[PDB]
Amino acid sequence: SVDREEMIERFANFLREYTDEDGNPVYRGKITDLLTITPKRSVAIDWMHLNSFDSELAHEVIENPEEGISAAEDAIQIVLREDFQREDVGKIHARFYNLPETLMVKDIGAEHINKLIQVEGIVTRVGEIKPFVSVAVFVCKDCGHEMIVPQKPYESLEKVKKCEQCGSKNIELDVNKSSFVNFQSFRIQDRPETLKGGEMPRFIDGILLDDIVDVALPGDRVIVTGILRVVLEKREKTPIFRKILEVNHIEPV
Amino acid sequence: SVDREEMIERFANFLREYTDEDGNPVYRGKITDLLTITPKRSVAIDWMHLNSFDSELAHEVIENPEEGISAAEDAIQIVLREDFQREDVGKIHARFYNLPETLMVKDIGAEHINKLIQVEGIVTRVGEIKPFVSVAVFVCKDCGHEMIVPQKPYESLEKVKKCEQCGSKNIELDVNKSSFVNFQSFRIQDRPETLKGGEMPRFIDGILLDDIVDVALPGDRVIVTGILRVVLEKREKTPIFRKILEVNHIEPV
Amino acid sequence: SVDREEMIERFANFLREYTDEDGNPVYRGKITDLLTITPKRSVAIDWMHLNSFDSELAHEVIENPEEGISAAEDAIQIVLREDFQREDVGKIHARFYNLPETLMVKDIGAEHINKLIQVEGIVTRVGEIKPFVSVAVFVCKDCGHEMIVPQKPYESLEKVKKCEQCGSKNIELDVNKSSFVNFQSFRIQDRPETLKGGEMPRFIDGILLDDIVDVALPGDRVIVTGILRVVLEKREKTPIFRKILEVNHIEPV
Amino acid sequence: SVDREEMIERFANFLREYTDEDGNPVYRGKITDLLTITPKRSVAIDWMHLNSFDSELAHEVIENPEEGISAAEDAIQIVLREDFQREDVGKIHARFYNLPETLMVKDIGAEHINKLIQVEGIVTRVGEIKPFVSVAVFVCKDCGHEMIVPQKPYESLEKVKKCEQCGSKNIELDVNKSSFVNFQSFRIQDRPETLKGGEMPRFIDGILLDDIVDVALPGDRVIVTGILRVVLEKREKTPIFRKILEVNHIEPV
Amino acid sequence: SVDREEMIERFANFLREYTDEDGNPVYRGKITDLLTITPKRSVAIDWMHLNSFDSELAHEVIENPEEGISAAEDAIQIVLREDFQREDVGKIHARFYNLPETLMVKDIGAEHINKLIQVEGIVTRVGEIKPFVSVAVFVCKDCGHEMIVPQKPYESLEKVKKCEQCGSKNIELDVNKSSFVNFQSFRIQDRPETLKGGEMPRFIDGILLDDIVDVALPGDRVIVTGILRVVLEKREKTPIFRKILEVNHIEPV
Ligand SMILES: [Zn+2]
Ligand SMILES: [Zn+2]
Ligand SMILES: [Zn+2]
Ligand SMILES: [Zn+2]
Ligand SMILES: [Zn+2]
Repeated sequence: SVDREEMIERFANFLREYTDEDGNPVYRGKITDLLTITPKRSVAIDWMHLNSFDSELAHEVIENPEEGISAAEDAIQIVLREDFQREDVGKIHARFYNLPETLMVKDIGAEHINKLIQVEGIVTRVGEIKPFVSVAVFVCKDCGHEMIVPQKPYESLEKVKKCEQCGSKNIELDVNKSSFVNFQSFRIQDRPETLKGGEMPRFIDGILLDDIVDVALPGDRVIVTGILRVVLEKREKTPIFRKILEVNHIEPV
Repeated sequence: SVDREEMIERFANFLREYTDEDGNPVYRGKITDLLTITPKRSVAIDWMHLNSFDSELAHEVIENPEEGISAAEDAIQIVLREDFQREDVGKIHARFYNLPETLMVKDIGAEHINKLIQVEGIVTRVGEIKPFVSVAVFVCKDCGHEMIVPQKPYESLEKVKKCEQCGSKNIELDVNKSSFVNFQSFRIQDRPETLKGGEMPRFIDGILLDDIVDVALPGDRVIVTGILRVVLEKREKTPIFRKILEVNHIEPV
Repeated sequence: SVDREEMIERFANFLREYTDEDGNPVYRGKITDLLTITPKRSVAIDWMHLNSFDSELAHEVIENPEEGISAAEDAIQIVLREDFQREDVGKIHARFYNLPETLMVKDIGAEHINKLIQVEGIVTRVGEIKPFVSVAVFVCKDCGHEMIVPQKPYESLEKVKKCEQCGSKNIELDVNKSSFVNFQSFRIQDRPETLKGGEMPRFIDGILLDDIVDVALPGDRVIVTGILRVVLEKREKTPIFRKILEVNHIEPV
Repeated sequence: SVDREEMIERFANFLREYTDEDGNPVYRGKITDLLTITPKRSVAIDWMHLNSFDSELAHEVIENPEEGISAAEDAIQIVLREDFQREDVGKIHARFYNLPETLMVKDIGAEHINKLIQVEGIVTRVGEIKPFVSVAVFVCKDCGHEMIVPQKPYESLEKVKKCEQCGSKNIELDVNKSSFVNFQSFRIQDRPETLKGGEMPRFIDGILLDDIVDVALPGDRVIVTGILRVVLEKREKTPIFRKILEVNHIEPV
Repeated sequence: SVDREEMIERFANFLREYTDEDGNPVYRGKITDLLTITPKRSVAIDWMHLNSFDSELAHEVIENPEEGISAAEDAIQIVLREDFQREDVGKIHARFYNLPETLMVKDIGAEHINKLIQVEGIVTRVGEIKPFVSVAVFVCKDCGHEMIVPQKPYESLEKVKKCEQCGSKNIELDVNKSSFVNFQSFRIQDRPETLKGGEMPRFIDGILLDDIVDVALPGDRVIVTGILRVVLEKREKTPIFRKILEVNHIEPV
């Protein structure tokens, strides 16, 4: 595998050195598109491009998307700061597309836990759009000490109940110091044309965050990239799990 | 940003010094209307007036409406006491209207948390009108010590369970010493004319307090100003949030 | 305002000294009607009579009906004992009618909390009639010590869980030593003739006790006097309140 | 008796207005002696002077020496600040001498508790001189909150075990922020010349603080003024008390 | 006063720049004597030298010897590392002598708490020499987490009872990782030649650490520099204190 530290350097290098057939540093381009007036907040990375430049790393984003995606986003921040003189910029998403293999919803199982997968299907439902606290900041009213707690949309809220410093239970979530982003759930299932006779379509529920919410409507057929996550059944007293697709990239077909 | 202390002085100054084209101190006028026989209990402030007099402050009421609104209300109280000889008067609301940008319900997301926004839409529902304890006063039956606890309508009731002074758990809410105001909930959603084809209208729930309750009926189309607030989902074990619009100003169209 | 002690003396004086145009001490009359064979257990007091004799006191029954009503009832008990030689008589209600202003159900809001109001409306529902423990007496089985706890019909049951004297948790409500009275709930709403076009009638729930239960049927149109009371929403974790009208006087129209 | 507030004004007035036979404001003199190069830190007040100027107050210093002494010291501070322009000066002791009645050690009993008495006797013992924390300042290491706790030399150390603010038990006495003064114990007993035949001399233990420590040696015969204080026997489970003389003034004879 | 950071720079500068009449950087010399074969582990600093170079700082070592002494020792470590290429060297003591005023034991009182004083007297007793843990290192046997706790010889042992990290009570003092130094107690009292007639000599107990233990025998007459420290009486329930002299420098006369 590839150490975190090293994974960043290699991403930063891919970002600033990969070129298409005509020689253009395509990802410098995309990074530049973050600075324009109506700017994007993601950099869509074509997996085949990454694989053609550094295949070891390209396979590690599939085996370890959590660390791989995050290293890419740190690289983006570096290139911005160092090549564009831009520290002020916010969170920028590294969104991978065009993976080597495409699953159908019915093919998704336990083998895929915490790996980056690509699914083709049709959107059955979309939820309403709600704020999600991606970074909760809890403040102690007794001593003013702040405790930062990052969150995951598929997991439950990680609270804190004692000030790290003073030990009192007079802690509350501080909304203004906390960081929120838009959240939207959706269901995707197999396309009816790929089903055989009276075979029953399987589905999977997904999560969209930030700039990729509200990109799809029921009926839309899409190709998505995401991390398959698991959470215990609502009982939480069974070793069976519910599966959720944390979306990394999504496009219509 | 603008310090609290300073924010008041500048509001008081705007209130007593801003004049229209003919020279009339319009807001002295409005403040005067609080003293008449059937008096108003708000002062509607035209944001464009404020911006034309003190734009820095006008932008701070949008970025920090909680402190900005409250500073304006303190200013109103000053001008009353100092220019009209009136301390006896109660709570007077500073209600801002005519903000620079107007959202549709569907445009409201996490970017708007705790900021003053302006929404145009059509009222789907209105709740029944109920008392809300804006200032709870809990009294200790064992030593007579009183503890004041201000409240927010969108948050849950902040109780107290131990006398600050004697430490006993013989504390109850004292209704007569507490301060109540009328409360009314309502739902607003996108106007059907702004929807495209078979697009689905999104909605947002809101809270009306005091003198602006019962100003709207289902079917009414309105322009409202308010603070977008968030509260955790009813589970309270998810980092997803429900959004509520605490209304500052409302008018029919 | 008017001190309790003093409020009684002034009520007793009004009761025994107020006379109509022909000179008859009308309230001596009414008090006399308590001693007859099929006796009344209330004394209906005409507010305009009280106001014409002692307006300061007449306004204090509206601002402080809880203490005002109770002082009147103590006055009744005095006049009985002193002018009729009657200590044996029970609880006798002071029931005020004919207040200066009449509200419609829709006019009732937070301004009216714990004040005596007069409402005109039409009875939508009446509940079944049930015993209410107006004075709970809890007895300790370990030492025989008795603890008296008065109750309110709109509030929850104030239990006691430790003998004041011995400290044991072997306390139960003693039914025979406790005092019960009949209870009946009812709903009143605006009369359809006062509504405008397709306007929606608002309602308010009420409580009848003792001799005024079973005085009304659904469909009856009535004028009632009562104290507007508030109790927290069933959740009890919101600062919103449910309103209940504790009836002091009721008559058909 | 004489209210605290008023007691100060009257002391300040005595200090600045009392004059001897030749007209000299003797106590302005003494106050001046606090500003010289080797300055005193007490002002010895002749009780007969005080009595001749304001006898009511002179009797209150005997009945209520704790409040009387302290009011005098506040007066001294006023006169300094207002007549000499001196706020910088420290604690200055008001030390009364020449009381109307002089007891022998054997005459001291329970009648004298918390009253200013004057005793003549001979010093049997003197203890070693030690620091006494007259004002303990405890600091919370978890939130930096400081709690001031004044002390008495005859009582035990009043600790604090929970931060007032954060509630943690991480509180310690801060030596540098606390205020210390020298302390010395001594025993005084009846002079052998006043004893009759083979009568046994009684004794009483005393406390000297600050500038009056080390003023006496065993064998010295002295006249002292002090407050008689009581503390429970070392067992602390008997209602019998040990008596200690908190010295206010001391002189050799 | 003088900030810590700044206090170091000024000490380092004094150490490397102060010169005697002939121009020799005397303290470079002394620092050099730390590197020789039988090396010293203190640098004796002549207070008059320091005062003649930087009097502000020289007075701060007397008012704040704890921080002043420590800043000097950090300066020594800097000059060693930077001018001699020596990081490997251990703890080196900054020991001040020749202060402006010399007390007799009997002059030492509460005014001197936590200040550097100089006393002349005769050694009455010397204790046996024992190890003192100047830096206690407690190790958690459950997770291997180490907690460093510096100690003071006059205070009691600051234990730790819960692993900072894992929270278990399976913590013990680790002798090898902890730092020990030799400790010796001694009593010093007034010299009989300075006593008057039959006056009684007072004494004070002291602590010697590390390289200055075993420097004195009973009967030796000495001049010592030290910090006067206080600790509560053994009862620990009285606000009286025992005084101990933490020795910084000692020499025979
Ligand atoms: Zn804290
Ligand atoms: Zn209390
Ligand atoms: Zn009992
Ligand atoms: Zn604290
Ligand atoms: Zn551990």
